[PDB]
Amino acid sequence: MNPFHELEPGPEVPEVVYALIEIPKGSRNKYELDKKTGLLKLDRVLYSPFFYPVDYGIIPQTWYDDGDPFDIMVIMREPVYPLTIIEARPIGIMKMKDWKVLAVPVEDPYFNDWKDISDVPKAFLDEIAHFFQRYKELQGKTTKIEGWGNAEEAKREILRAIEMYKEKFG
Amino acid sequence: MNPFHELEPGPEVPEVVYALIEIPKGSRNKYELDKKTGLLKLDRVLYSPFFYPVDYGIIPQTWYDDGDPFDIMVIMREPVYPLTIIEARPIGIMKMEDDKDWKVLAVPVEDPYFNDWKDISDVPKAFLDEIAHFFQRYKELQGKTTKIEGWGNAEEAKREILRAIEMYKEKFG
Amino acid sequence: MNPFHELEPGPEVPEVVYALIEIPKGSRNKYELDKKTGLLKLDRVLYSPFFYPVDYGIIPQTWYDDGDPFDIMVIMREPVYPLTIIEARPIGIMKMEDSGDKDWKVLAVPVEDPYFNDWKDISDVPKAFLDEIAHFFQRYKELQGKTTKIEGWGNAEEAKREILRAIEMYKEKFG
Amino acid sequence: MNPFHELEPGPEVPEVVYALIEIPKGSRNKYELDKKTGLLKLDRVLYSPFFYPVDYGIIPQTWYDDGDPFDIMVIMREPVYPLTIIEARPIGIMKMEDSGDKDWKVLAVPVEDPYFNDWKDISDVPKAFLDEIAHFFQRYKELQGKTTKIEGWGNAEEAKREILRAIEMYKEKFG
Amino acid sequence: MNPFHELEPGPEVPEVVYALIEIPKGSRNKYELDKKTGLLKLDRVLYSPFFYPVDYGIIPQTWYDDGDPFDIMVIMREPVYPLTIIEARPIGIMKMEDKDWKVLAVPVEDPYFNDWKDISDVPKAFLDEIAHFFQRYKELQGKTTKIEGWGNAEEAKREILRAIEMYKEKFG
Amino acid sequence: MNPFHELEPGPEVPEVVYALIEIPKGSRNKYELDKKTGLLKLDRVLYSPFFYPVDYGIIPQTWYDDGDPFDIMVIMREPVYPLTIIEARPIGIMKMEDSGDKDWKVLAVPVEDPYFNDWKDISDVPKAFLDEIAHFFQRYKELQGKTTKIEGWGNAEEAKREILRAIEMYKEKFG
Ligand SMILES: [N+]
Repeated sequence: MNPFHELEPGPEVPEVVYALIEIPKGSRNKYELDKKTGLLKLDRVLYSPFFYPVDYGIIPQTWYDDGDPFDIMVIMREPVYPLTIIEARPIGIMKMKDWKVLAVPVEDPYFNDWKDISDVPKAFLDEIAHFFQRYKELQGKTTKIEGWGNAEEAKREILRAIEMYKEKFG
Repeated sequence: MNPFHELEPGPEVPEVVYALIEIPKGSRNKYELDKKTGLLKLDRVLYSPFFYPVDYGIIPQTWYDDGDPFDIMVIMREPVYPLTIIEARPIGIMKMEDDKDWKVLAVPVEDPYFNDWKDISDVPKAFLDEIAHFFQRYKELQGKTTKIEGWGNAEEAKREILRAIEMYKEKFG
Repeated sequence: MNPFHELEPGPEVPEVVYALIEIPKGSRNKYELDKKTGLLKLDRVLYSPFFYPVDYGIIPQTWYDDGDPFDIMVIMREPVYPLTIIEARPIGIMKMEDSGDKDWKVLAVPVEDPYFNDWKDISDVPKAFLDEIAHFFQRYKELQGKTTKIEGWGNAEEAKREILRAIEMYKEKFG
Repeated sequence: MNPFHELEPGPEVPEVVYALIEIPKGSRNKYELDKKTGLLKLDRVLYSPFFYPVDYGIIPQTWYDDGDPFDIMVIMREPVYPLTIIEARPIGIMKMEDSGDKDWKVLAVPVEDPYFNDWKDISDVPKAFLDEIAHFFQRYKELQGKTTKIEGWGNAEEAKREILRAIEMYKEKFG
Repeated sequence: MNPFHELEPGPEVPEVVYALIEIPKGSRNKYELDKKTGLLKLDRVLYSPFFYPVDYGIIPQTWYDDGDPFDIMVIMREPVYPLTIIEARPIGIMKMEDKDWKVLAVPVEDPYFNDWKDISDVPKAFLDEIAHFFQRYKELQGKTTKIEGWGNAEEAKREILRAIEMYKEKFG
Repeated sequence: MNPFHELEPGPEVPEVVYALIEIPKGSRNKYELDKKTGLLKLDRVLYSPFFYPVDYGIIPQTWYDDGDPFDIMVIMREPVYPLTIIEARPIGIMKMEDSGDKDWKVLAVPVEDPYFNDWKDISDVPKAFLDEIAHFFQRYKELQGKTTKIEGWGNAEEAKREILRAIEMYKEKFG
């Protein structure tokens, strides 16, 4: 089974979710999942020499307004491998509806005091937004980053996404 | 299920195939699949300080004249992880013979760096030489010897892929 | 199926076992398997700047005193990826109790790296290397308030007996 | 001695120049040389998660129209270490003007990597790779508020002429 | 000339100092400088599988109580290469014993750290990890080190100025 | 000053020598020193996908064959950076010819990595590792049409004898 379907959204939803990582921090290769099997698949090589600034993936058993799993960005000191599960605490949301959750690992004590969007250095939020603003520029795509929402908003959206998945897939 | 059996050979065969990568470029560890489970498995550590010059794996649902999956070499700038699927355009074929053990050479469809690589003449000669030399010498300390009987072009590679897709059906179908 | 349950303990047990690697040498991230799915999972980031000194994982279809799969440490020159199977020759065993639980761990070498062809017993390992591995286990959870006791190292015969015992514990637990 | 002053511009200028590399391909840290000593120095950490797409450095004993050493970008498969000299064949030139000054940069390949033996002019480079390099320079300082315009790429002949100009400009300035 | 002797202590001491890095974050090899030449030298391979948690080096033209240059620890996201100079803002000081204290600093030119100005800006677990590294990394060599705690940015800056003065006394 | 000329051969020659490392284990880029400045320089990219199996460099103030520095190979677990000095204990010597000239190379271990404390002679090295090093030298220039011949390995006593000869020749010939 594709792990997107097999894994639960999290152990204490929405305060703690599972993040199924597709793309380790530092990658220029953009990975996704094969729909039928759930094997890792190369979506594309980014057209610019940019790298993912976060460990990037999806929350299992979620679906969202834009017709795809709900994306999640986990701040990790040492990247994980693709297809690794991280227990993640949502701390905010990037408003790109194609919004993406920002989260920290529960089990890295470095981040113990990161509980809301105000705990993240502004330069780091700017770097993440800039990456999503420009990484597909050479593919003729544009995106506006509207801004960042707080942890409460992120959690509300996670609950919506958990419900949408149950509705679409049963 | 073992992904070698579960995945299709490609989305537009033989122009575009799936390469199931087993070994990232730069690895001295030689990985294969466990037959029953499809888990990555260490076949061996190469006996010499050589590394794979390409991302290396197999085309799903293929079987080749030599009684193994058909091997494919994908030229990647940044290596992928083992068990990653790459949509790949065949551009040629290495005529390795230990005895028909030929291997497809391909480029990723979705790396625009390679957009104009469509045939064997598009590859730098020194790079074809480096790949051939690797396969010529990497098992020398294991007492194996192999001959590289040249490179074939994209048309030849594509024909061989279709033959291997049919071989698999004959064997497992 | 979780590969811990699906994969046999090894091709020629206990002389050659399968090591199902969870943590590559050089990682500070400590990985484990999700019970239901067998996906790789982050257990924790180590609280100190230590890295795993060996490729670390479990022997499939084993269980041990501490209520977990039997752990195995494979000495690899180039680390493997998580969820890679290595055919491993046991050469010794680290006798360690964690919070009062027997939590011994097999030490092994890859059968198919000729560098290790003459490593067959615990006496073939450099003393400083055994010391470094023991020290890692002695101190890696110190900042989590744990204290671990390292008893010493057993030989290849002792390791192999424990592997067979653990294969049997698994059958009792899950059979 | 600062190697930027001590080394010659090249062994056969402008056909073959020395590239003194400051920044390996793959770095997000932007390095420069300390003026007095010639040690490597961190200029900045790029404000965006971008990495240098080329091995990046300077041609010794050059000075360019923007009042700096003339920059050179060497296409390398495996990155070198900072302060490594590469014998480099110029193949083209990136026409950049940033913050309002003419800050063009040579594009070159290593003479001694046979992979690049048939790269001799700008037409030999994949278009997407030229695009990626230009986009990096167009956007890597966006979060610092810096204006940039990439006018396009010149050919090997143009690059070589500019190198000779820069060699002479250094003489004209430093003696 | 050995860069320890050749470089100045910093461009705006003690607010901004130069850190001459010897050991990148992530190294298990412990490097130092050859005294005569200033070439990087392997001091030892750490006896345990620990890696440096910070980019580690010295402040040029300093000397300290224990008869050595004043050590500095710089928090980088991406490690630098040995013999790289970093312009560094001191934010605190690890107290370790003769006094063998070590400055904790952040790079001026990484905006990630713009709001790191004092020891209270550092995650507690990160301070704990650095202290634990120094407490235990020589344990297999028979050494013990008590970590006495962490001082603040003001304390760190005073010690930097004291060390610049001690160098002048030692070397002229 | 070029460190090859400035540094001494070692602190207790020939029992402990200095190895000035040019090429870290794992490199496919072959580095050398610029004669005039002593800066690291790319000699070539190896024509085959092979990497140096050891940390490779030279013993300072030695004169071998045609007046070249004596080469030394240091076995390191974690590679060092180019231009790093390692205190090294010679344990053997690789006897080989390159383009028809004797071009023997010392094999050594780091004094200050306790992993290697009991490595003191050529018999202490796994046979497969000696074979891997020899094979690298046998084949790494094959695509350059270069002819190398590998003769075998000498022991620590022989290695030390050859180091001292090269130290003495430098005393006679340099300058
Ligand atoms: N094979």
